[PDB]
Amino acid sequence: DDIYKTHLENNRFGGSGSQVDSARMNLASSFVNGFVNQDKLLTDDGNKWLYKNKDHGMLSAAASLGMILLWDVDGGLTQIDKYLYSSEDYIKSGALLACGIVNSGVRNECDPALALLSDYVLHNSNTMRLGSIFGLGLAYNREDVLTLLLPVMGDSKSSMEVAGVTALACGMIAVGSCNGDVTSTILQTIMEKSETELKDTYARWLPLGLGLNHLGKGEAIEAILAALEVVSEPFRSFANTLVDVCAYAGSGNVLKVQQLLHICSEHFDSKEKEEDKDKKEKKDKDKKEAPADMGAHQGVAVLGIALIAMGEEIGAEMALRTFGHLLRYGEPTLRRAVPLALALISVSHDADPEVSYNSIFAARLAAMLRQLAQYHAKKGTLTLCPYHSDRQLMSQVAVAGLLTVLVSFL
Amino acid sequence: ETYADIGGLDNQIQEIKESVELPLTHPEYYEEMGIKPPKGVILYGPPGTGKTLLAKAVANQTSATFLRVVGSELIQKYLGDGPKLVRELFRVAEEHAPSIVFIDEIDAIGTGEREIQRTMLELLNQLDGFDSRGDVKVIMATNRIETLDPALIRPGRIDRKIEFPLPDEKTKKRIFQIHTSRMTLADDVTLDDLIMAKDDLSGADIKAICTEAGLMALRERRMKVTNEDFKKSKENVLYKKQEG
Amino acid sequence: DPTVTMMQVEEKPDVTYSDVGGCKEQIEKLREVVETPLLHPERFVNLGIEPPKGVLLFGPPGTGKTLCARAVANRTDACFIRVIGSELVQKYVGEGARMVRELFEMARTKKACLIFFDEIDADNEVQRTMLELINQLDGFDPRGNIKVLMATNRPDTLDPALMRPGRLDRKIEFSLPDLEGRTHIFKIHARSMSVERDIRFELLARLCPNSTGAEIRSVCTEAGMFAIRARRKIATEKDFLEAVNKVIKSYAKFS
Repeated sequence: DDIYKTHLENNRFGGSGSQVDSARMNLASSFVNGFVNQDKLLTDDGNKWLYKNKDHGMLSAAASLGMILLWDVDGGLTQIDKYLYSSEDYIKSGALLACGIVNSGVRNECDPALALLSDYVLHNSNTMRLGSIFGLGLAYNREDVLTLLLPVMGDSKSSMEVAGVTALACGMIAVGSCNGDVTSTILQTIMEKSETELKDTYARWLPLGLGLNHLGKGEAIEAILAALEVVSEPFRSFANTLVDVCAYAGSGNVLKVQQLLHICSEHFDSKEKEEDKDKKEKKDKDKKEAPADMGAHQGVAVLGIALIAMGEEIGAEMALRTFGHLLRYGEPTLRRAVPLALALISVSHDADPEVSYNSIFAARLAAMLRQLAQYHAKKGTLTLCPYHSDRQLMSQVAVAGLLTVLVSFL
Repeated sequence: ETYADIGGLDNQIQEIKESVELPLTHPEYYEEMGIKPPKGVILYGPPGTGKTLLAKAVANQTSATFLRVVGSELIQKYLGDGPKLVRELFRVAEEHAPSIVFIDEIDAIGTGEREIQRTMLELLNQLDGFDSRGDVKVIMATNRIETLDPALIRPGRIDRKIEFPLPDEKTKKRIFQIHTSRMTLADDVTLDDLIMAKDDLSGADIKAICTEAGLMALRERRMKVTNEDFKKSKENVLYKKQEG
Repeated sequence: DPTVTMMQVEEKPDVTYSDVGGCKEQIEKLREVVETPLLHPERFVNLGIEPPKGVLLFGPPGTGKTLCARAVANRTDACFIRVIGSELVQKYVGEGARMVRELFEMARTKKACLIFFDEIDADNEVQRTMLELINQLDGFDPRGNIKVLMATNRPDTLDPALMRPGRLDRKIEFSLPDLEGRTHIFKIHARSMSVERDIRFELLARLCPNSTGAEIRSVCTEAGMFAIRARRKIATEKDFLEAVNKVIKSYAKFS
């Protein structure tokens, strides 16, 4: 049905695949390539395209062949088998990630990767644990993988993405539970979370999976228990306000609106970002009240709060009206954050804002992300989790290996 | 009031449709030719009044930025600043490229007076594209095609010109059919004497008597159109333009 | 910098010499004055007194805006400066002297650049521009050997009856339409959008007798407008033949 009724042109692969350079626009070309699944020319345009890329570019480009092949379950083995058990660790780890992305019900690639699992310091099965635990988490209260995930959370590797895809893996596995659970999973990751107050990025992405497990509304007592035990120094208090973010999927609770306005003037410059960012999730249905006066404030990230609060809707004239002002900014965080929502909110008026980006720019992140918007132009938790976890992109390029595997993009 | 609502001139409206909807829209048959005559069509009409001409220019209002510079009224009611207002409209039209510049009721030479010639010659110089290219289209409309001087013809029309036929109660029949497509009224209302009541009129004062026919008919708290209240309200329009 | 300064510089080489047809004698008489004096400066100084100044091009429009284009294309890659006649007669008079002196100053910056005045056919506000225009072109202050040529439609004869016997000479006509001359203008219109070469150019050139350059320019212009109107891929006369005979006959009625 997709191949027959549609006929895409090759000038996007040739052009958008031709003006790429600096090893980052080439990452944008691995994004355009990976999110293409008709034509499979740029997919098989010679070799060395993955070798010229970087390590995290070898992860994203190794997973690109998996992202282009979410079909044809019979041929997936004979297509991904080329990069399996190769000489490079990132090629085989991104190849197991590819095997986790191509399908979600085969579950036959678990044993060759999840079987050994014995590294304990650095060995390859940690990145293969990223691709296999993350890809299997996308494929999936099953204990046949959580019992193996207990030494994963108990290991606490210096690599952030280990507990990243582990907390997000068990979180996406635990969404939709009957009134949630306060078992030794979130209790274990909370005790081991507060065990070492180092590398606060753990204290940022662990509340992601925590809030994912907090699903199960119906006045559950998980918010009160977390409000009793979790209240501590403002890191686990930021975890607490993250539980407040994921705990308000939506009801008649205007106390959260007067409390939102009361706590909106807090000195902490992150609970405003997340707690005020919850506006796009709480009132996501009644879009008549979603536009507010957040743009008139003076906060350093409130324009980002409204900019992300725009979302991925049909993109009416009011939304594009907000993108007309949010598009012109001086900091690379807002100029890098505006094309994602600008192109996600509009899927002869689509490429014109991109021409406006050409008028503004003509750095590396703005060009790679503006090409990401060049191809992005054309209540389920699976469509609410990836960007809420993506709200921490203002860090090292290590996250860019997880930036291209967002499953919410249809 | 869309391009497909009116009848009797579907070819004349698909000519301006297919003519001014050519740039920036439907690019598979626009970039292969490589002509781009950035001059636009020129409309006119003996009835004029902006109703028929607006009904022809409404084709651009489907999907485009709304921008219409109707007549040179703001040029003559303001101080003699000259063409700088047209330069501001042309630079905001440059910042609003996906638009179509429409001009209705051209009353420059039809109605100080010596400045109209220099702002019209400079208007011709800036309209021809002295320092511009095919960014925005320009559609000129007025009450008479003969009001345009021969200066505004050769460098002011290089794209296409049209001819508007006499109303012959078919444009009036379709306009009255549109005005009766939403309201509830039987065939008891004579059409000929009301579309030709004073001397001739396509849509303007029949839209006026439709407005004061819905309001005046609403005064009686009945949605039906009485055979004496419609003409009783028509006597005001017939008497107004004839007494003074 | 005003718009006349940024637009005054000529670029994008337009119609070339390939349109040599019909009036070949006068186009040579005006080609040997724009090409030869600048390309061969030594044997014209050693040849005698001075090289030819220029000619005059009045009368019927015909193939206007194509011969000056030919003079722009056949340039020696040192582009010259041209002036349009619409800038002379404008509002707020008095700036014409500053303009005619600043373009001569730019000619001094461009090592005695050639100055051309197009469409001179566009009352003291005019008398100062023509008397000072003679006092600048016929004056030896900027230069007396760069370029003098007035290609226009109407001469607007105010004082040529006594200002013609002098530095300006060679009273000739502009051009004239012939039967076999239009095929060259069609051959340079082949440089436009790809037209199927199966259609012979003489077949299209022999069905429009006594057609000036503007009429065939309206053939290849209105044929292009009605070609892009037809929403097609290639241009073939079997589709816009009604546009051709309509544009030559409906315009041949009055012109």
